[PDB]
Amino acid sequence: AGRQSRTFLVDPNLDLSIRELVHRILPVAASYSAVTRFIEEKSSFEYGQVNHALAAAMRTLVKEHLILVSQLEQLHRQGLLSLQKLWFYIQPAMRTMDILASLATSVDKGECLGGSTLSLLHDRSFSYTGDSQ
Amino acid sequence: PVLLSLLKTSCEPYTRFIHDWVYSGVFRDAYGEFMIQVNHEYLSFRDKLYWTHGYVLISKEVEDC
Amino acid sequence: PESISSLLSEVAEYGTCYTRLSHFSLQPVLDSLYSKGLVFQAFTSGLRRYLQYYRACVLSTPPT
Amino acid sequence: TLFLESVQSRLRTPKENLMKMQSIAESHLELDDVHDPLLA
Amino acid sequence: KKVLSTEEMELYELAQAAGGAIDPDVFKILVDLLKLNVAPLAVFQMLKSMCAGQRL
Amino acid sequence: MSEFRIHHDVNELLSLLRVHGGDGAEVYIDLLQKNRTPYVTTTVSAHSAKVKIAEFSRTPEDFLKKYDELKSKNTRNLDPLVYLLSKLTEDKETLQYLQQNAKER
Repeated sequence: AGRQSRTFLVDPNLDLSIRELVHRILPVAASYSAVTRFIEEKSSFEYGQVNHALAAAMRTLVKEHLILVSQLEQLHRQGLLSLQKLWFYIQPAMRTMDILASLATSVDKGECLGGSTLSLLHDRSFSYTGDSQ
Repeated sequence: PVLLSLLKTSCEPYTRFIHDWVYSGVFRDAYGEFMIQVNHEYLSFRDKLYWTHGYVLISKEVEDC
Repeated sequence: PESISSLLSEVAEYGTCYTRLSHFSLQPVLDSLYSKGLVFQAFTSGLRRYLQYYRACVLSTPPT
Repeated sequence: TLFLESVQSRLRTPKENLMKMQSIAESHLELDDVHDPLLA
Repeated sequence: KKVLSTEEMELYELAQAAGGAIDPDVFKILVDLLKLNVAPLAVFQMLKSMCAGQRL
Repeated sequence: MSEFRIHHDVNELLSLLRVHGGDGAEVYIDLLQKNRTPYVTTTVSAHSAKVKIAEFSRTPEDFLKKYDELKSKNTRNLDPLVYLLSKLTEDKETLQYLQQNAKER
């Protein structure tokens, strides 16, 4: 619905603990969907070269995310992925995608271009003084 | 040990603010946690008042600041 | 069942502490409405790490 | 003790924990979370 | 409200939520003063000096 | 912007505040210009300023939510505006006078 993050519907007949763990993991998929929409929108020439380069850099991290998700799929095919193991292993990916979705949302809400995008990126980089990753 | 770790982790942003304050006189306290506040109107002053009021250390509650 | 209930009550108290502490530490983002400051936000990040370690320990507990 | 030892002799009578914790963390912690040694 | 820009309008809505019923033209001029990178402490001192003489 | 935009803005503010006499407009201009830095060097603790306004705001939740909204938009002068509002909330007399002028205006 609009420029909102993607929401997911989980089957109500799933176990409550399973359903809650899915809802904890789904934020990664919501962030990925938000980042992909941001990447696809801000990759337009009209968004300027800084926003295009930002979208390409985000696309590289989304590609790494797809590699990670493909690894989780491969582990699942091997039966090595439990919901608790997925939740633990996705914690870094969940945080990365949440940061990417927050940046995507901030760039899109501020209509940042050129020096305003660099200003926003500087303020975000300062805002992450406590998170080295 | 866990309390020491948590104290270190919580001081890390505060230690960064302290570093910026000490090296550049830049108050990097986003939440007003540092004992020094900068009143920029007098920081632009080119007299004694620049030093006294441009950046003000909260002195009354030194223990709290 | 009464003694088992007592043991389970103690275990439930520990689980209650875990879940409530996780919720308290779960205050995630130092957003502009976060008034506790960056030291508190970093503390909550460390607490999230601690709770992650706790979850890891719980999962490391063999069900046998 | 000296008496007992002498009597028996005459009668011919009668970091590693940190490493274990690190291995446990590696087996149960996600790769990217730095172990805190005081917390560890 | 037409005196204030959309960003200035959003700041005016925020100021109203802050409890400040400010005139949109006064808020617009204040935003223009803030756009000139004037220190807000000096702007506050200026406002105080301008208001102190006007007894209700 | 015009070199003398500050003089127009000050004259408008004097007219809007019904300040009798342009005697001293030069003093207000000189105060603002002497304390006007071309760079936003004042790292204002917006969190504490937000807190002061929320204690001052009749709608503190709305103030905090709007601050986080404007920050997510990277809205310029947000923290300066919140600081200005906090300083007006500190000066109850100035705030009452401004409210009465706004009502009269």
